[PDB]
Amino acid sequence: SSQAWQPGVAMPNLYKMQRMLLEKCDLQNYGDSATLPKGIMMNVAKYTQLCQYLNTLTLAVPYNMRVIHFGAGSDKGVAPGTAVLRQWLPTGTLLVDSDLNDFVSDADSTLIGDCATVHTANKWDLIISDMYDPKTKNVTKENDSKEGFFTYICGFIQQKLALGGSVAIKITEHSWNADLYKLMGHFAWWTAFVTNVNASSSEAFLIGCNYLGKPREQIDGYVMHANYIFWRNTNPIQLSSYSLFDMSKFPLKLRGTAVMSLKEGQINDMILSLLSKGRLIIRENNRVVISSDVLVN
Amino acid sequence: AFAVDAAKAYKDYLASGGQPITNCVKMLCTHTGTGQAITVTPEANMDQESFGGASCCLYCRCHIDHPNPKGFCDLKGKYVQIPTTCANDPVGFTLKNTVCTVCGMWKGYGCSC
Ligand SMILES: NC[C@@H](CC[C@H](N)C(=O)O)C[C@H]1O[C@@H](n2cnc3c(N)ncnc32)[C@H](O)[C@@H]1O
Ligand SMILES: [Zn+2]
Ligand SMILES: [Zn+2]
Repeated sequence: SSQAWQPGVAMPNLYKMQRMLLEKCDLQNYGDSATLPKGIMMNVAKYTQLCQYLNTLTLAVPYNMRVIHFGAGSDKGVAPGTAVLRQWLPTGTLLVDSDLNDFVSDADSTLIGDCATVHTANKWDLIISDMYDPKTKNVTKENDSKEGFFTYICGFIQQKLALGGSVAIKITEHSWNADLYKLMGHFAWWTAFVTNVNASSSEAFLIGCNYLGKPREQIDGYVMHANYIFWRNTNPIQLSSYSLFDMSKFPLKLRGTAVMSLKEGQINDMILSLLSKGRLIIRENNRVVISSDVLVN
Repeated sequence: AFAVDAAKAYKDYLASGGQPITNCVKMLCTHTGTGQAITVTPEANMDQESFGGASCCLYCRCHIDHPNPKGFCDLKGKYVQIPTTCANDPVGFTLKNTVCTVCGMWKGYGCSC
């Protein structure tokens, strides 16, 4: 297993192309825990390896980059993931995070409440979601597509994600959405990434890369999640904290990616090509305005 | 004329044998950094640990107002460097100690001025 020195393992293309039936996910390493560096949280290690992997992809990194982080608060009351993001992202990058429960964050702005209440005027370059429903841990049924915050995320991506932008959305065996998988086909490239520290878990980050605003690929969500489960079942991943010990190359390289404002009729194959290569961002350059809806009763 | 003082409250708590505030967010870094007290990215040297600023702030963690007219926080949004020996209580360290203005280091720790 040479994968131990990588930040994690990404779902191989051949597994994406299959057609499989959804099975129960039984992991060989289930219950095992990676050995973390002294005094390091799981969430810090997990987010570190996620960013370390994102450095290997082609991401548009414009000046005044806009990143939004959903489900950033922990049960401890802090925001470990946000901290890693801020470290990783270029200095001056506007970072907004949100969670259902109150928490303390290093982000530029923090919204407390259900994600469905969150509204933003502008668009975003990068979207990160660690959101997980604890009620998913209770299985009273088969494993089917999940609504809730997954419904909001798909809407937020289609509406509020700038072209060329990227997303990382946390999923598990029982926490997943079919439309989110179908939405991955609206990106130039996509994968399911599993961190080496959390490898004992069915958890992965669905990663859209360079959003094209339209499907370049048709993806069945139910089939693809079955493919993901099949990959995890037949490919045990060795728990590794190894990549955490080299932080030298960690920060996200600032590419000064161009930001243009185009109508949807102005987007040609030439523009779509620039997007796919991570060399272009299409959105408004205006000021960032966010709000959280408050129900009165 | 009444104001709740947490600074004194936490200091006296520690002296009572109280368990220091935990779950401060420690960052993975090279530990090759400049070693300055408060910075935009983790600057920790070999002798330091780098933490998320907000998690080390007593006023942030206790959900109370900051001791100043503006209510500004010099921790949140930044990263603070705690000496490895004092790293067991990052909140207490930042509270008790002071940052040198000219060289940006901690007063008494790493400050040669
Ligand atoms: N342990 C994981 C945990 C924290 C992430 C990790 N600790 C981290 O560092 O980012 C996931 C977060 O998802 C939130 N969440 C779940 N459902 C919703 C929802 N519908 N709307 C908003 N937030 C939600 C929930 O409040 C929880 O704090
Ligand atoms: Zn503070
Ligand atoms: Zn000095």
